[PDB]
Amino acid sequence: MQIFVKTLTGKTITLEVEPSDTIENVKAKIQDKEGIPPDQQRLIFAGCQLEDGRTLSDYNIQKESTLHLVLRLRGGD
Amino acid sequence: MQIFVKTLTGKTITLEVEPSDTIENVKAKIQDKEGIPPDQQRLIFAGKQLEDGRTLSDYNIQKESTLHLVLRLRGG
Amino acid sequence: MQIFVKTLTGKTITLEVEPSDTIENVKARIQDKEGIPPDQQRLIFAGKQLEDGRTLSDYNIQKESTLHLVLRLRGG
Amino acid sequence: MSSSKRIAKELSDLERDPPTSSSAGPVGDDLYHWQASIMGPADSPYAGGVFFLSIHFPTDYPFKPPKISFTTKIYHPNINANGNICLDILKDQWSPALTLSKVLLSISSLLTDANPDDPLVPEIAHIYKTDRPKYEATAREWTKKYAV
Amino acid sequence: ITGIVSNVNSYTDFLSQIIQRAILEGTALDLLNAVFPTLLEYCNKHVSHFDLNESVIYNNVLTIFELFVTFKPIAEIFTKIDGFFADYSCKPQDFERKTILGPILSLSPIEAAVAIRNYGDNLLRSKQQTAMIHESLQAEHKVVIDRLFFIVDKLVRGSLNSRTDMISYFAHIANKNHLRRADHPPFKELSSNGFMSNITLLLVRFSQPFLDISYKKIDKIDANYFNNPSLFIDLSGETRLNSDFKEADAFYDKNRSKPNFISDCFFLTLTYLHYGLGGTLSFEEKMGSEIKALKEEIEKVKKIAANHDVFARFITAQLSKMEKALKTTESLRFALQGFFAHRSLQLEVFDFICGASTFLIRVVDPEHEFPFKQIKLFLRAHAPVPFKYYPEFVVEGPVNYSLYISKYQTSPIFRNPRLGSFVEFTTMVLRCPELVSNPHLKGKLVQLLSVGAMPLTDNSPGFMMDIFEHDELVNKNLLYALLDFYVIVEKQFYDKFNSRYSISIILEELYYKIPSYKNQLIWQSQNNADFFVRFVARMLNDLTFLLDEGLSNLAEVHNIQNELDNDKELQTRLASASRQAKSSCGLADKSMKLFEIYSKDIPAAFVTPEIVYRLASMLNYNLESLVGPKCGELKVKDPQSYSFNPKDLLKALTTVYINLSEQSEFISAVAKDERSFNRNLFVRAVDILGRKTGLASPEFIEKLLNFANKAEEQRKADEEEDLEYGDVPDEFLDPLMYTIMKDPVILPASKMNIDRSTIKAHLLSDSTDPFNRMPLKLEDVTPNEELRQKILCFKKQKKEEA
Repeated sequence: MQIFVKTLTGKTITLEVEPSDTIENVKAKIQDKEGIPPDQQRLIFAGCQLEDGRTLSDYNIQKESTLHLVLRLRGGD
Repeated sequence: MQIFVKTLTGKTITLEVEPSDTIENVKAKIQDKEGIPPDQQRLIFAGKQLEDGRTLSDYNIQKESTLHLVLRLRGG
Repeated sequence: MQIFVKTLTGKTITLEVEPSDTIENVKARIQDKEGIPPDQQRLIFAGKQLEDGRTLSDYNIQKESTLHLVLRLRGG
Repeated sequence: MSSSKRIAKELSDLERDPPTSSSAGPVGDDLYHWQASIMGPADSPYAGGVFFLSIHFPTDYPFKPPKISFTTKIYHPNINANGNICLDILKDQWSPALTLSKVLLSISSLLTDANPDDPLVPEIAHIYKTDRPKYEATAREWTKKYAV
Repeated sequence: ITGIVSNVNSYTDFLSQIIQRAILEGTALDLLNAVFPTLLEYCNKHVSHFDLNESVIYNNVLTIFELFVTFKPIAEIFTKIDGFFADYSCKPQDFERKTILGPILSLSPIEAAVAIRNYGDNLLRSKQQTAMIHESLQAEHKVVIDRLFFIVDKLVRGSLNSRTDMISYFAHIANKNHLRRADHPPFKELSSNGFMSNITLLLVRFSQPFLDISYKKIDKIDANYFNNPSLFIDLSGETRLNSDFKEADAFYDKNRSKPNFISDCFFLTLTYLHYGLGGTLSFEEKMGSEIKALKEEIEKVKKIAANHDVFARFITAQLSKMEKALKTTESLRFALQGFFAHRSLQLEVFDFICGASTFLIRVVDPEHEFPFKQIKLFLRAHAPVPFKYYPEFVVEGPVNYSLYISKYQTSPIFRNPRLGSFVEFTTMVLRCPELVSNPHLKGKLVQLLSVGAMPLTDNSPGFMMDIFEHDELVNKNLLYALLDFYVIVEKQFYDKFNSRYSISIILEELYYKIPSYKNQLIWQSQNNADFFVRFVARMLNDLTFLLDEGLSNLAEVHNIQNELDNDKELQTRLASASRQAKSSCGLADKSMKLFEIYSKDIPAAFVTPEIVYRLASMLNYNLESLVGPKCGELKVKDPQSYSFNPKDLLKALTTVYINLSEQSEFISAVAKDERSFNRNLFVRAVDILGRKTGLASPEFIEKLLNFANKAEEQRKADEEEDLEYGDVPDEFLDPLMYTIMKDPVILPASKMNIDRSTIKAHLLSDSTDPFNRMPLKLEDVTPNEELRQKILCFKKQKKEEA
């Protein structure tokens, strides 16, 4: 079962996940294909930020869902 | 105490309860067959909620009363 | 006798084998030297899928030949 | 035909029996943009604070939940800086028989209990599950700052 | 060695006999292993930067390679040179410095040093002066590419082992550079664009023979390539079209097949199109914003005085390093534009894309006879097996190229007769949702379709009209495919509307310029009303709140601007709200224009009872905002930037009314929408249109006023009927609508009375009982004739005094 993740640059990526997999598990897999450490990868679903300690079996279970990536940068003037 | 509860599709389960139980104790009687977390315990009884933290002696549940168990979609 | 096994990433490794050894024994040796579980491993010789229960002599594999190990695409 | 008379009768019912600690009404003569005012529960750090509500009724109110947002800034985990409320009956748990008075009572019940398993603000949610003395103090501090 | 490179034109005859000496002696490989590593050392150490700028040196290097490659006995064993293949732990950026083929393939004019040399001298050159700089280098780059092609092709035909060795060599480069598609890839750890662009061009030129205009050599490429596991292309982590990982693995296990070079090359060239030039174009597109960010950073520092000795020197050096970085960036952006504008190279890439589209359409064909015979026109299970297990780059690459490459007036896409091959593949993707389950790559394909159908500055038809007219497969089903994909884009949600924006342009242009599509529409509404009614409803639903979203976003932008009228996240959200406001304003105008042009010719589809009540409410709600203080008081700076022109939108809004003004149902529905109806609204609109001289005709205003008068007398009759029904019993009221029930039916769950329409609308959203949360269906209801008899009796009793 696979989910969609999208970014502010218009890049669409696919990612196969499991209900028992944690959110940090998804961040780690995205890190490999995106070069972004999980600490900067923030995900938006239904307008509410997710939690690292949670999994993918509580936020509105449904297949072919599409998450959004909000990129917070370590550094700010 | 024989109590009844029904899901969305119409399936119902039968088991025992006690007058001195709690709402989570009825919920503890729910995951023994299906396996749903106690945080998702939703009791729609005549248009008002049944709070999970309270005991059984406050929701006036009689013999063979039919409850309504719907899985939760919390978050947001 | 020694053989050469080539990976999708370009790793070239040697392995002492015998004509009557089972392919699963070869995968066990590959796991011993690299830690890749045998079920995940998938060997290709002469562009043909291999079988665990067969031997090297069954597939006419000469010594110092080239093998193509394809890691079966793991899920997420 | 579909929306006006329902809102009119719901307004008339609250006009007959106003809520004790709450008060709601339309903004001017625009029937589809109301305003509600509530007073915090005594058994809570939100007591003594008055909050106004921003209400936007959709064209299909009798079948879709309203869009209601807070106006006053409140130190609460389920309420963001935009005044949005993380509540259940404002979502797929909506029922056509529910009235706006019941929705305002549910707002007060949420203010009383403050369900933390819905983290609209992660920092306040972490604060509530670790030490009450800072959450309760900050709630009254921001009530004094804003809800006066 | 040094003198050999310096004077290769004199040693070309003396050393040739030395090379031939070892051919007959069988010891050629020793000298091959002795010379080429020495040449690599000379290019790396003795010359700090072996690039295109030193015209003397690489011309001699290419001459040496041409001298060596011609010999047939040498090219067959050329792959045994020490260091020919890279290391297993070799870094992706070290391919071009520790390989025999490395430095020579890196010869490209898009390098940083060449850009600094030929662009950094003057930064504000004119458009005419710009083309000369590019053309001074494009011809030389063509010679370099031709010579590299000549070398590599002779490596191909040298022997059977050489073609496998080179495919392995390219596979190891392709897999190490999968991060080129990333948002911020490690440019210092990945391969340069110049090293990979030449490689991408070489394989495309390799594809020229068996991608001929006869398309008869199309069978040389195996359509059954991905049934067997790939030994060169790493498919691990690569998304398939309409198959997940487990089904793909089992399909590898299912059906358990010899490798061939033609198919090995034809799918490696696509990988290089995607992860190569596909990443290069995304790298160049972000140059327009990084320069803007760096200019602000440099501007901020320039206002600071420098007194502290330790800090003043640091500040002075910070400005100089950023000046050099800005020089390099502005040189690179200008160099890449000229590289991309060279038509002699881009025509070949686009022709290859057309041939690959032909090949893909042949694969989709169940008879596999597409280039000769035309094809005839849940989702994953019914998808074709060969098509479903293919990866997702074979579509993403060409679409990214065509989207990016279309922004130039010098585009190869324009006036290319072979273009229609890609369009048939795009329409095929449009028709059947079984082919791809991904709606996002579909949105990119549709946006590319929107770009292709944009009218030019001279208002002439775009470069796609001829193919939309003169393609027998497209004109059969383009309309239905677009209408079907409009409603599925539904599956916050700040991106489901941009696809609707792209669909709107295509719909309006096709309705304008193509009368055959003007017949297919109307035929769609008259013989397939069920399909088209859903499209009408989907367009109507979003249009209610697009204006609300635009008004909220413009107010947000104004508030953020006044915040800075007194940190950078506020500017970021200003840009984010500006883009969403622009999208809202554009899509609302496109929806209204489509409504106008559709109510112009088929008003009968707009008067159905299932949309007539929604349409009047939506139109009235939109009208009140435009004529009310909300739009007037919102004074947006440069309204043409956001396409926010309520004056221009009001004309279409009123034309929607007058087009439907000849229907009594539409007149009645508007008068029954008390939510947003007022006779003064049209009176205000009269003066608003009068402000814009010549925008609205006097007869146009007269028709609008006649419609307003008819609606006003209709509502006066309605309120006359309303006043004669005063006090009413509570039992004759709908417990959810609080009105008199026309057709009261009994709920089986809660045993309460409800109107048929009320419960029908509720069940249209959820199949649950409003009163006790019990499951409920339309077939579970029970009519209440006894209560309707009393309703009639009470109505007649009230008629006894009226």
